[PDB]
Amino acid sequence: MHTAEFLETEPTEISSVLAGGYNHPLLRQWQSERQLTKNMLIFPLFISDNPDDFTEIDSLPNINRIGVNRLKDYLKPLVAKGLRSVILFGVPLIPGTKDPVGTAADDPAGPVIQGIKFIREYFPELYIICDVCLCEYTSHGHCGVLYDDGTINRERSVSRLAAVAVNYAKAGAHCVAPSDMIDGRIRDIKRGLINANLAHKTFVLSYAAKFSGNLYGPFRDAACSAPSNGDRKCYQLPPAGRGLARRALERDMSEGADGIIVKPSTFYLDIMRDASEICKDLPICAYHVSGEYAMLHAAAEKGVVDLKTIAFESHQGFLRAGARLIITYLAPEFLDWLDEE
Amino acid sequence: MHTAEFLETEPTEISSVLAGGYNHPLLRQWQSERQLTKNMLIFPLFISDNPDDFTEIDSLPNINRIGVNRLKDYLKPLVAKGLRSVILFGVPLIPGTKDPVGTAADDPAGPVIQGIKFIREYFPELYIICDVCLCEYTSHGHCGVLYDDGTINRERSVSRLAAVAVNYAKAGAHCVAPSDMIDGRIRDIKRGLINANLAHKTFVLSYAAKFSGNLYGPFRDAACSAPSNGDRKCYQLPPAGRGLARRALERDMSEGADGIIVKPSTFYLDIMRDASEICKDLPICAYHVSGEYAMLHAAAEKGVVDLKTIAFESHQGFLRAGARLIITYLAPEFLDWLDEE
Amino acid sequence: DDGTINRERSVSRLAAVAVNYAKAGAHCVAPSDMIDGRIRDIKRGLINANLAHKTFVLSYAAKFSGNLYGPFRDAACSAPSNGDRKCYQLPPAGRGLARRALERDMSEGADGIIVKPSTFYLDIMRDASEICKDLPICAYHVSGEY
Amino acid sequence: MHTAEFLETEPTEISSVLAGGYNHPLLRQWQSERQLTKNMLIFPLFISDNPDDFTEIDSLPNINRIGVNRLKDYLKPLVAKGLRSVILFGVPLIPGTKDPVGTAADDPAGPVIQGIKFIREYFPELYIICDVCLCEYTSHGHCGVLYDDGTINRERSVSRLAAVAVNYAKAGAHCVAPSDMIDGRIRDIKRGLINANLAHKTFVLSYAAKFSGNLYGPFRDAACSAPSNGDRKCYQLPPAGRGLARRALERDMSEGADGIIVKPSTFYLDIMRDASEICKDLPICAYHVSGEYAMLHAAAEKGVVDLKTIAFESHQGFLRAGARLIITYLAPEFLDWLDEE
Ligand SMILES: *C(C[NH3+])CCC(=O)O
Ligand SMILES: *C(C[NH3+])CCC(=O)O
Ligand SMILES: *C(C[NH3+])CCC(=O)O
Ligand SMILES: *C(C[NH3+])CCC(=O)O
Ligand SMILES: [Zn+2]
Ligand SMILES: [Zn+2]
Ligand SMILES: [Zn+2]
Repeated sequence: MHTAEFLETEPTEISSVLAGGYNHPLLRQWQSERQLTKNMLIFPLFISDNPDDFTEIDSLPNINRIGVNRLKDYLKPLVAKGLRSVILFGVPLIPGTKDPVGTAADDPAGPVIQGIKFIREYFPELYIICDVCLCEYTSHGHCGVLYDDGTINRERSVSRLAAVAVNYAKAGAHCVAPSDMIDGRIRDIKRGLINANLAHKTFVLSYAAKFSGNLYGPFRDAACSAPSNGDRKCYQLPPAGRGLARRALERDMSEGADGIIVKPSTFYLDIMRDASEICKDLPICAYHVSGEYAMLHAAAEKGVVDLKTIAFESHQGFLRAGARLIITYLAPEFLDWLDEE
Repeated sequence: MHTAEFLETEPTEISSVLAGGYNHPLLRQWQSERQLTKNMLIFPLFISDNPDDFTEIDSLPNINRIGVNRLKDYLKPLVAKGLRSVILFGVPLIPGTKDPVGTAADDPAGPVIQGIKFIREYFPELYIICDVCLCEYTSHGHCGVLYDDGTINRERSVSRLAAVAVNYAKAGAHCVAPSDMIDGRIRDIKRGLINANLAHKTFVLSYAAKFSGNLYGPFRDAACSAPSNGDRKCYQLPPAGRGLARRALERDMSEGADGIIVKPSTFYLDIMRDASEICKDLPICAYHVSGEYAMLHAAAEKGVVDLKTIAFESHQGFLRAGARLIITYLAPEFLDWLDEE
Repeated sequence: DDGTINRERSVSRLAAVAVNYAKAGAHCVAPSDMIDGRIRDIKRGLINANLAHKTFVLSYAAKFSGNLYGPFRDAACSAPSNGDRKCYQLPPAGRGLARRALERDMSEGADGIIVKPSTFYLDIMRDASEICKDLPICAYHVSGEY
Repeated sequence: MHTAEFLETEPTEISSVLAGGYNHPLLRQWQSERQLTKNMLIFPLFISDNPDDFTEIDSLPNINRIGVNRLKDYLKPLVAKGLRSVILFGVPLIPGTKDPVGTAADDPAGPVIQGIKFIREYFPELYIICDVCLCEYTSHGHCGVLYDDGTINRERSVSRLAAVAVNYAKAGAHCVAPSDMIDGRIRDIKRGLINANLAHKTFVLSYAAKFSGNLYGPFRDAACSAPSNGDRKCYQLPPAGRGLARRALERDMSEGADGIIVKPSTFYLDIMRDASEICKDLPICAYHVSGEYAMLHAAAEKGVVDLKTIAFESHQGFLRAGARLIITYLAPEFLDWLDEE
């Protein structure tokens, strides 16, 4: 009948034997080129012009639109658990705010700058990052200033963005993160900070490789940033554009970025590895975007994976691929989990 | 009052201007270093020893355990839509099959070899890949033969695996895909095919970088491959082990792999990029595993993403990262979609 | 008999000691002898003893001779008898020899490497970070440095 | 009972055998990629505006603050033992010297320029290097000119530094060594030497990688350069900043450095190796700083190490790491020791 056949084998070659390096729990930690720590985390905040706001963004599980009067009580526990950094997005809902050139983006009475002043006053040790763009402030929902045919106007757009970024830094932001993907905007932002005598204390964290695709969903609600007039494929990178992403990384580093962000993260880990070579002397940041985070939550409550397990697997994923910073909506969860681990 | 500030800007530098390369639909195709085609797809089949089986694997949406009498009617439409390759997994349910050394893995009456004979007879132009391992055939559910303390026995395990692989090739498999991750098994499998005069017609497709983690869920059901006695962390690579993965890629190529598989895929795209350098002269394959595929389905029916959109985004992801082959449960969907695209 | 090291018996003896520690329950062996080829034999011994799959070989692949070992010799009563350890400890200027020793021990089965001493040899750690980029690199802060 | 076990061994592999290259005293010299010679040494001098000064700097064993009338008798034996180079630091103690913009840094009556004129007259074959900075000449003790909030003013600072450096070269310095670490100062210094027709005979030796930390102690006394208003962490590099150091090396070479200094030395040898690649076509200099040198002396008189032995070990360390020049307070000792060795 049928029995187990065993082939005649040669002595073991040393070259074959990898197992001595990962047979114990502590070893699978020795095997990581970087470990996750609390100060690596950056938590997004969506700031309302309604100062009493604390509204659920139904598309973005466990995250709300908060106003300045409710921020202190929100951030206090977070800071106590070790949160070191926030990335501000403003969501101004008061009618008549939005205009073709994003005027309210750097309105001193606006949610972002008020947010910056609040946080500097009440949490002076908190590192403040501001998203720099016009899409939450424009009428058409696009990231820049447009010509009449609805295409982006590079020159006015970047001239406007430089202004907004410097104005955030003037207000007290420690770092500006331009998310517009419009050609050459980092040069102009850097030049504006230099002219304003702020380049020596403002970190330019460029979304240098921000891709177009199906993972932005939950955010647009969180920011009411739904476009008007077509899609953002003419400046967001196309998912297959590795070459364009490599050139964008090189470009933004040349134009003054102190750091770079790759967005989305899990679906673009190879681009993070690319970045780890091109921008080896710069901090690389992963942005765990709303669709990725929401995907994890859905699969979890469907029983496909465990939330905390897949959270650690994916965020360890970022560090493996070369990131040393992480923008994530699971930051509250990790400030808890990292005490145990 | 507050008006839009525009900073004084310099003339545009040519170095800044990337947009001329991706302003049109056809360009975002010109920008891909590889495009998805039908012959890149590899579809898994789970073959039952019940020849009348066509049972839903509830954890793996739209995929079933099929028996040989139902295979012809299943594969016929698939081949007609262009399917060129299958990867066989056997799921023997007849009691008393499973034994400590995986005896039934290469049982000529078993689902795999019967599957191989059926497919060679009825679909002679179909390229047949067989998963090579012992976990579906053992009592303890582990991928190899174990010592008494329950650790893996490298020597007997690899001696057994070499045998199974050669026996599949003797039966008519065109390609063997060892998924065991046990040190040096590719050398012995290659040596066995050479001794059996089959090395010249058998492709060795090594799971050279197969990682441990939370994404295997739905499969274990599909294959009834749930472990017994602890976890597979002592041979599956640990999620952070980039160094170990790089060494495993080099090793399996040195030991005779004609191609390599990275598994899982989306959560490990950086490893695919790593592989694209180390194994630049070899075909690289992505395995879209049951948990990843099930995650896409869940998020989709939750409204987070669109199924076909995120399917193309992720599978384009594999090609961008350097894969030129794709094992995926969405192969039926893509044989349809690629006609349009 | 002339007091030089005997490579063959030395390494045959070391392989034995290392495997015996692993047999006793050590998770990792760290050979600090710097005698040519000892990692191959230790690896081969663990393989023959069926322990290579659970024993990490952490080689002192770049251990240098010099003035920083002082306090240890007391701690271990390891003061030499018959000359110095310059014929196997690497000479402080031997960057080339250190690079070759790193490559060699990785080829012979090290799962990890140690550079010793540490602060005075940081450039060798950087060297190691390239040669042994896929392996854990360990610094030993030795008794004289501390 | 317990006897010595010897395992069965294989024949020796040639690949294992390194020992044939270092079994003799002469070989451990053949093994060095560079040997220490006398002309590699650079000796610091701290020049007093009291011309009769010869005051012990208690924190810096065996080194004094000397005035011009005592310099000839000090330098004469040194030159006779082979000293080829000095690096001048001025320590002006006459009250009312120090002012917010470092006015006295290039005072023709000041210790540095007087020192330059003395040495050119009395030791015309001596190569003169001058430290270029403002910290010994300012009221606040900082290395540059500051805005009102106490941060550094890049533009005036570098405009001032360029002036000081050119003025030293005008006085007769052969080399300028800017130690300020303020962004872009090498460009302006180079441009100033070019405009003054001195770029063709003035070596720019940039402290391109000068790190912040705990090793500067003994110097601050030697130079009375103790800060006022916080710390120098906003321009000195942070100890972990390898990326910033690599970029600073590239930058200063691009801006005109003919050579670079890494400071401190022993605790930063990996940065010297980094520099040996980035600046492979430039002389690399190690600065053995006051805290490192004082640490050697303390450990020595505590019996932990032997002074001459650890001196040769560390300074050989610099050459191994890629330096070919050494600024050190042990230069008197080595001019003696190198005759024997
Ligand atoms: C990106 C804004 N710049 C964030 C999108 C998201 O969903 O997280
Ligand atoms: C891997 C079997 N070798 C497949 C796991 C899955 O879920 O697809
Ligand atoms: C090395 C023993 N292998 C340790 C020496 C010391 O002083 O730490
Ligand atoms: C550096 C002055 N640029 C010297 C500091 C020391 O202590 O040697
Ligand atoms: Zn935008
Ligand atoms: Zn298996
Ligand atoms: Zn200074």
